[PDB]
Amino acid sequence: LYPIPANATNVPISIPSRNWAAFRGWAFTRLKTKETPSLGSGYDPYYTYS
Amino acid sequence: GSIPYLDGTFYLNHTFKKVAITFDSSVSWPGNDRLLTPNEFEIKRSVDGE
Amino acid sequence: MPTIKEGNSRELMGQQSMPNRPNYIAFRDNFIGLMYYNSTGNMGVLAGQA
Amino acid sequence: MTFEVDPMDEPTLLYVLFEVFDVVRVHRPHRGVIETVYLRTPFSA
Repeated sequence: LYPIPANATNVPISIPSRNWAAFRGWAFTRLKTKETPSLGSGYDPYYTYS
Repeated sequence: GSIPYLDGTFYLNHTFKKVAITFDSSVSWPGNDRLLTPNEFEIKRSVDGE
Repeated sequence: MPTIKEGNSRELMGQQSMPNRPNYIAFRDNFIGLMYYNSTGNMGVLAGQA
Repeated sequence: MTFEVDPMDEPTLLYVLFEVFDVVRVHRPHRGVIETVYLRTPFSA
């Protein structure tokens, strides 16, 4: 997940040199930060959406 | 005044929240499920994680 | 609301009522969210006692 | 990678799925013994 600031239009992503053997491809979408609870923890204090 | 960088008069260590270390864009150090919160070094927690 | 003035009055005879917005609440599709997954801090366990 | 999107008046996220092999091999040599071998490539954990 990469952040897209409000009104931002360009989204550059970089992946440091690594191994690609067996790579299958890419798949992608776009989500709203408000609708994406934070999963890097047991509880998201800033998640006010259901 | 005092110049911490040169003299060692450090005084802002309590402002650190956490540290995440990553090798080659994918590997988490130290990983291995070592820490209570394995994905990073948590210096301090606020109430919620008492 | 014809007036921000408390108490019954000829005025209030003109107030209008409207139904509240429908609001369904329930568990998610396939019980999503119930169990923790992909969270280092709340990792499931399946191990041989031996 | 460089993505170009329509502007939105709210913070959003670009969700990227890097397709790989996420596999496990289960070994059960003895009574009450489960050994596993995980392998994720690319993007090894």
